[PDB]
Amino acid sequence: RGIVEQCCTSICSLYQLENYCN
Amino acid sequence: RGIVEQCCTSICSLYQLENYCN
Amino acid sequence: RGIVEQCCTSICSLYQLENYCN
Amino acid sequence: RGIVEQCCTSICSLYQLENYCN
Amino acid sequence: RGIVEQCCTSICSLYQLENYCN
Amino acid sequence: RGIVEQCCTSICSLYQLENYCN
Amino acid sequence: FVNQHLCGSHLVEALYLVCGERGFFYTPKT
Amino acid sequence: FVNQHLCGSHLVEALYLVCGERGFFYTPKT
Amino acid sequence: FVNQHLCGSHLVEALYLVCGERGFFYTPKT
Amino acid sequence: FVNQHLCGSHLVEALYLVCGERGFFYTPKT
Amino acid sequence: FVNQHLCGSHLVEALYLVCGERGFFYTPKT
Amino acid sequence: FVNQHLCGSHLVEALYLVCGERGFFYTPKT
Ligand SMILES: [Cl-]
Ligand code: NA
Ligand code: NA
Ligand code: NA
Ligand code: NI
Ligand code: NI
Ligand code: NI
Ligand code: NI
Ligand code: NI
Ligand code: NI
Ligand code: NI
Ligand code: NI
Repeated sequence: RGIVEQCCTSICSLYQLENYCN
Repeated sequence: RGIVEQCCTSICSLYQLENYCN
Repeated sequence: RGIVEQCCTSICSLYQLENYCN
Repeated sequence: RGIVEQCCTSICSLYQLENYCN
Repeated sequence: RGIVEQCCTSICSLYQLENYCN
Repeated sequence: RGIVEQCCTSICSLYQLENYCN
Repeated sequence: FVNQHLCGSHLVEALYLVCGERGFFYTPKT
Repeated sequence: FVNQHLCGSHLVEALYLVCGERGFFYTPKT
Repeated sequence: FVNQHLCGSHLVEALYLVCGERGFFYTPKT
Repeated sequence: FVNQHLCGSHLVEALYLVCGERGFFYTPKT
Repeated sequence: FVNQHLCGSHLVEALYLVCGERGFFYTPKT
Repeated sequence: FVNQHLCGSHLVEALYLVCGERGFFYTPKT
């Protein structure tokens, strides 16, 4: 349920990608 | 009929690749 | 004055980059 | 029997990867 | 003093990098 | 005098690179 | 920015550029 | 990202992600 | 230079190196 | 490797390989 | 470092980092 | 390309493309 099974297995955008920043 | 359906979908060489330069 | 003058010698953000997109 | 049919076709580790260094 | 102070301004090896891993 | 002396400290083109190929 | 699959080294390159000075964590098994 | 200096191959990689499907146009001050 | 598939970031990296000071355009939907 | 200077996107790529499945944590001296 | 497939440009990037000042050879058909 | 300065990981990536299937040989002035 992390970053791999979202952006690599599925697709993610810039605003969906910023959530992992500090 | 551009750059993707030639070098990514198919294969392209250096001289086939220079055509996209200015 | 261009893309190299503004981003390489100087500093640019995410919204300054979008200007050079098609 | 080289580097491609080991690390690309199959899998290789750091110690299996150092053997190709001088 | 951190990761940029020790590896960018100074020099670090393979065993100094492993410290920043989870 | 080598690959780092000629391409990193100095400047090299596409035909100077081909010399280091097998 | 438009859809792509970001896997491996391309994922952490995108993370670096996007978060900037702030920083980020990377955990592949979560 | 706050900011940073982007030169060479790091500039075209940044443009590829930021533009996407739209596409970019790279012209240095020859 | 010998055949390979150039896709994504690897395509624009190759474009940068090859055209040089001249410049190039990138349009994925043409 | 003996040693070398690693800055920017070359640092996060080095961390991705060296850490792996463990994962890393990048925090610059903001 | 944990398993991955290293192919193309990612293989020679890993070779550079790992061998360092020593040097290495690359032959794809052996 | 006209010319440019190629150092570090940008040099081995340039060699990978330029040589190809032939292969290269990287030896720095240790
Ligand atoms: Cl890939
Ligand atoms: Na949209
Ligand atoms: Na031929
Ligand atoms: Na183990
Ligand atoms: Ni898919
Ligand atoms: Ni095919
Ligand atoms: Ni400055
Ligand atoms: Ni597999
Ligand atoms: Ni120094
Ligand atoms: Ni100079
Ligand atoms: Ni790739
Ligand atoms: Ni660099």
